[PDB]
Amino acid sequence: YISTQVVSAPISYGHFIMGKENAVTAIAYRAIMADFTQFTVNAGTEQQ
Amino acid sequence: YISTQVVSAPISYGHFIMGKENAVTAIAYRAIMADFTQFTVNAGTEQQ
Amino acid sequence: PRVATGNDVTAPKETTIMVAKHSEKHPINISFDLSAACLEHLENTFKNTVIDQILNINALHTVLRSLKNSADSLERGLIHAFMQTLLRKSPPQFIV
Amino acid sequence: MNSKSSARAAIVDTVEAVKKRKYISIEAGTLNNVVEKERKFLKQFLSGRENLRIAARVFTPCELLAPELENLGMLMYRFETDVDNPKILFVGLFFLCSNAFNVSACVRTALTTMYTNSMVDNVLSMINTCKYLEDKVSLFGVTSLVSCGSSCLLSCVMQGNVYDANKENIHGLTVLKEIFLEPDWEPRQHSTQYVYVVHVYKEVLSKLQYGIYVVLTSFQNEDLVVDILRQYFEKERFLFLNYLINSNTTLSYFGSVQRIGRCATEDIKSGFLQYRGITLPVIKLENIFVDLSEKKVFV
Amino acid sequence: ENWQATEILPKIEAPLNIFNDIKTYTAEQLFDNLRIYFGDDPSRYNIS
Repeated sequence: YISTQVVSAPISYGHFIMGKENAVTAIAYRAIMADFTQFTVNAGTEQQ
Repeated sequence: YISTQVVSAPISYGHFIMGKENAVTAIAYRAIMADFTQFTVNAGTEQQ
Repeated sequence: PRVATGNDVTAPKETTIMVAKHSEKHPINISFDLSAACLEHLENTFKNTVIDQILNINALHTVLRSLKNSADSLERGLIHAFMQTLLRKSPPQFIV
Repeated sequence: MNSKSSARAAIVDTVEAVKKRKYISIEAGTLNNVVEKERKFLKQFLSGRENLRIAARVFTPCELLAPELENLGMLMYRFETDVDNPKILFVGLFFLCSNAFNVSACVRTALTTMYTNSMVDNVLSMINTCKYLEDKVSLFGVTSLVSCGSSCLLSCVMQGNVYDANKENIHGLTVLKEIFLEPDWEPRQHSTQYVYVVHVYKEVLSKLQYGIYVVLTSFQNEDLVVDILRQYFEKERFLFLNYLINSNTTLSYFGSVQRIGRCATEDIKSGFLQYRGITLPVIKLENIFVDLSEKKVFV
Repeated sequence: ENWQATEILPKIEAPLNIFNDIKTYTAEQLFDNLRIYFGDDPSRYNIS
């Protein structure tokens, strides 16, 4: 039941970079929302 | 010393409308930052 | 802002002062009531008779006049509450 | 059938029935004279056929309401007073469960240390100098909207679910875990139980001591519940049979039961209150349709 | 701890995160913070 297989792996890290949004909330409210911008643009629309 | 003169006065209430940003932070962190888009667009620049 | 000091005096340090003012919150309200006979004659003409039309227009003018009086009362409540808060803030003149 | 469509039709029918109860169609001639604010108010024209709960505004000196200005939802008691200036005065269930005898000494002292001041001491002296309890102080309803000004404004619910406004955070009755007990063979039999308040007196050789009990049972019928409470209280009933003859104080029974209202079985949850750090175990009933029936005494 | 962010805010679907029932997990306290309600709690709405 053992065979070598050719797999398509990652080779580097992912990235996560703040925006100005998350920087200001981290400064003033001690906190971070992940996906604050994608979150906000879908906040008021139908597809929440 | 007492006169009656014409003065340019306001006649309506000032407005304020909560942003989508402030709505998201009000749901998340129980807080509103006033002037939040200014703190966003003046953060990483020279003119903080 | 500081001032440069002369001989034999310690120059003071860069004084930075941070304060925070909170918001008082204060509601106001006005009640007015309508009678049940006024509520009955406000919403329908039972038969289309002359007396019933008179009472319908009286009920309508009752509702309108009470709405205008209540809106005026909210304006004057804003007046009085703001004067209340300025008097609670204001210290008198000999102290000032 | 389609199913989804009929479901939307029923939901639209319920929303339109709520609007039919809420607003009123106007058959005034409705001429174009008025300003737009009066125009939109004459188009809407609310009436109070929407809340369907019965409240009462109440003024009480704020020295008596020590945990109850913070913890919304409490039984309240009307104490009439021979003072003309205040003819009635309002009382917390915990404020009266202080000198109730059911409460153990640790909980009693702990609550008292909440309730220690001059006003509350004088009122407890008045309550003790009263002869009986049940018709000098009385049941009044369930707490919502504490204001806490100078003289604190208390709303209080006579009938219906407990809420101020917006029909949000529907509060619940808070019963001290020690004072309540459920006499039935199967506790929490099938479904929603009726919550009662039982006042039971007792005589320790000198004076009468009252006890405040809260029972939860599946029985609706008051004859059945007093028949189960006699079986529960048959010993002390016997002691009062000896007391009530040699006494001369104007009372004629052992205790009395009165219905608070409905509950739900799954809406019973435990917890604890805390005021000034005193952790205090309670059984928090969650959603209560308040329904005061008459007092029914048993001897 | 606030739960109304979970109650309201945008969510990302996840397929077959639990192969097993979460009834046992809720009833026997696998978790550190959990909030469960059967009837629909209307307290999601008082956004202060």
